[PDB]
Amino acid sequence: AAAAAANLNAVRETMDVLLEISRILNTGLDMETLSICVRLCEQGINPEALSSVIKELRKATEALK
Amino acid sequence: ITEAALVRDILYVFQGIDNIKMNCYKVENLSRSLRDTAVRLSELGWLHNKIRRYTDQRSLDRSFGLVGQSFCAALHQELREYYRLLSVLHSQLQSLTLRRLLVWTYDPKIRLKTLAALVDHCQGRKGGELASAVHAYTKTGDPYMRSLVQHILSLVSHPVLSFLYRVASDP
Amino acid sequence: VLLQNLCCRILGRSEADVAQQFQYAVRVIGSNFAPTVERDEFLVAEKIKKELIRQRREADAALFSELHRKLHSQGVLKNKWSILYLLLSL
Amino acid sequence: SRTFLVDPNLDLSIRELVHRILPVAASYSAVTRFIEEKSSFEYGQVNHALAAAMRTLVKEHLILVSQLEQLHRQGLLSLQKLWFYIQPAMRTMDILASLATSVDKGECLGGSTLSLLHDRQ
Amino acid sequence: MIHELLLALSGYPGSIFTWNKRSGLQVSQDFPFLHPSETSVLNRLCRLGTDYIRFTEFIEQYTLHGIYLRAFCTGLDSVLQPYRQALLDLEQEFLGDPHLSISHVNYFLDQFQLLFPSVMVVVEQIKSQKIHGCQILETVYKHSCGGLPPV
Repeated sequence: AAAAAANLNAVRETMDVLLEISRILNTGLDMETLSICVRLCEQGINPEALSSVIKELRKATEALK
Repeated sequence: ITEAALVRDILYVFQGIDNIKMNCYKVENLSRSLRDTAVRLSELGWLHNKIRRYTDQRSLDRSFGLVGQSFCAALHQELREYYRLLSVLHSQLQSLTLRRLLVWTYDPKIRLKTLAALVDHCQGRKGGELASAVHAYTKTGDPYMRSLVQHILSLVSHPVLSFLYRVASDP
Repeated sequence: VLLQNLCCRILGRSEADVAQQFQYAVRVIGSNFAPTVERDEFLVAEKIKKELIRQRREADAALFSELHRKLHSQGVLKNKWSILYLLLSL
Repeated sequence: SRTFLVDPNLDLSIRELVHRILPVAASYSAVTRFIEEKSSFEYGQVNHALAAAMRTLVKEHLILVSQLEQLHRQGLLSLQKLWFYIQPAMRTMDILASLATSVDKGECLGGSTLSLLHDRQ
Repeated sequence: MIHELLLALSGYPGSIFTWNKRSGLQVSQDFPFLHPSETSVLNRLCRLGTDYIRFTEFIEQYTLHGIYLRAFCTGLDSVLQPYRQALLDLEQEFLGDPHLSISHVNYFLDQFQLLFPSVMVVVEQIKSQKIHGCQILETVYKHSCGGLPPV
């Protein structure tokens, strides 16, 4: 109806602002990957643990390239 | 009187506009733990007046020279930024408290400490004699001040190096 | 199942292909699930401003303050500390 | 050298622990007065940069008090829990409150303020 | 009240912002809804509106005659263009988030507040000394060697 379309707008905003904080900080993330890391952080997950993973899978994708 | 109400008035005393009224900003009840922190915070706004009066009293008369303008027009680029900080602080008041302000405004308690004491050391100096009294503030060593004043000197000494690349004259 | 989508986004592969990495991701995430530090969005905010100021980018440090309020304005996010703690690390 | 007063009518099971937290405040009221004074030019180009680098730690001590009040609203901050949180601050603000009282005892400026930092986690 | 002000800064006075033929734009008196401390910053903000009104009134009046006076006003609107354009923007920012106060609106003017004052006496010297003819191309030039970069 309406309250189901007002929520899809307030999420496209926040997902557009977090993409600005992401580029001025020069994280290699992009709009597709960043939506995965946000969902995870909503359920409650150690960002000291989740960031060690991303700092590793990006560190192994080079040995294969 | 709620703590939030104090956070509402302080964001104005940072500019000159007055519970907190106008040399200390005597506040006039509330608990002693609140009045003390307001007093120091309110006084930072008072400094902003002393630096505003100079860039307004001398922006009036047309007999201040060509150097006294590049100085009075370089105390404004160091004030728009102080107006950007007040912008950000106001958007969060809709959370921040007194003890949270002290860390936010601990640095602009120094830049508003050098500028408010740089306009008193050079009061009656016009022309090059002013570009020689804002250079006697560089022999300080403090890496935060010597890298601020050594920028205002790079603007004030631009008109002087404009005559030179082109000394009291007699009509 | 959601951890396996991540390993397929970062590494471009299918879940039948990449299974050594996903074996390493269950090792780290698991046994480290519970949050270890007290959660507050205030402290994490004053560290993303302190970081964008340190890069002479003082204009984006006051834009974040306007984007962090909108997150509270809408109200579809339960844990706002976590997602910021992560975006700051990357 | 600051002295404090607590309460005539308070639980003894508190006052003995209050006097265990204050030595980080009294050791702080002597650092913030060292900054606002030894910043005067008539003290050399060393007693200045010593007061500047001694200010960044005061900034990080003000953040540690902010994160406690925001954690105090949820009530998760018991008095016993406080005595453990400030321990990194009770050791640092105990070092600086000893230099700021040993640089002003014997008037030092210039090299003699750079020797004391070489004899003194 | 925001959209009310952004018109008062455009040249349209109303009940909240009365107009006086001698002094200039100013707030009428205390208002209960708003705080009693803002009654100052607005008065500091109107010191800018008075300039634009006294500008556009002179621009329209064309007053003295001569092409060099016609062209001066013709050009005087060009320098005054970024003022208008920067004012249209304020409404857009307020249309987005409804948490912006007068503080931010006052902050946005910034450059216009330190420009109009220095470009106000240039007009006053003309209307007070009957500067007729090409002599304008010096009276404006003698003030072109000012220190203020914006001017």
